[PDB]
Amino acid sequence: PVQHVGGTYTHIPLSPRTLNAWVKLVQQKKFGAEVVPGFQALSEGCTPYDINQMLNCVGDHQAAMQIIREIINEEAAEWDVQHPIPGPLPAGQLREPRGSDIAGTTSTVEEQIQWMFRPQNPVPVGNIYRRWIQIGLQKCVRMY
Amino acid sequence: PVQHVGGTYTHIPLSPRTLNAWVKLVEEKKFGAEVVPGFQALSEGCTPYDINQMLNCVGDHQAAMQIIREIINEEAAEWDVQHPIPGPLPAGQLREPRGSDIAGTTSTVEEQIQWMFRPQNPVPVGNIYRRWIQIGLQKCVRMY
Repeated sequence: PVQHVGGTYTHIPLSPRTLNAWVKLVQQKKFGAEVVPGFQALSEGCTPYDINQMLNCVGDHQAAMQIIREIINEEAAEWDVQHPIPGPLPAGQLREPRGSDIAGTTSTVEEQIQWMFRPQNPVPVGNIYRRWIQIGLQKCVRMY
Repeated sequence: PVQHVGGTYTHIPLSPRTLNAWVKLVEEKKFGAEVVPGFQALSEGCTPYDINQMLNCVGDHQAAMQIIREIINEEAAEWDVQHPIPGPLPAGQLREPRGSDIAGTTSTVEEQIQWMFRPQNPVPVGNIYRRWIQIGLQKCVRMY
């Protein structure tokens, strides 16, 4: 998640108990329907980096992880079609997020927070990524 | 929770993150099944005092709270039947916990910690209470 202290936005990790509640859903509910609402709830306010921490326990269940990854790739690819880069990037300027930046594969949590909380035209990359994961989890539920 | 720093166990509250995650979990579907494993993880290592904070954070769900209260009262009464007293308790000495002590009604957090961590027959009052709350939450899930 993101804290706002000295007028600055910075990362704060999911508490161990919060992450452990997710981990316990994932291990206990074998990708039954409530993984969906559980993810929604527990991913509230998350950055992509945080979501990627939540997906660490999902990597223990490759069947599910494969399903989810395929959906992430699809959604990232469509994002990029819908957001063509006009370029080139001005010196020193943070790029607009690509699909892989939203997924947190190519971005730092500091970049993520900048997109989320910058003063002009923020991009809610955590919430966009959470939608992608929800699509994937819904598919896991219908395929397990 | 409880911390142990140089020979003294003391209370540390659940983080605001953790408590807010619990709230989100409860309200995603309004006591969807996900609350049961989630509560287990979120309340790990808690005192009754901490569990009561969790409950007060969802106290606007009065229907659920009444269902949980009835179960607490049942379990507390059966705990008291199962533990007739008998002492002797010296004037310098913490009583053995009763049902209302386990529930955090008639006990302070310092008393709870004393029972949980004393070396002479500790009583895991937090875990006992957690068991009661689980029964109540399972009932909430079915009755909502």
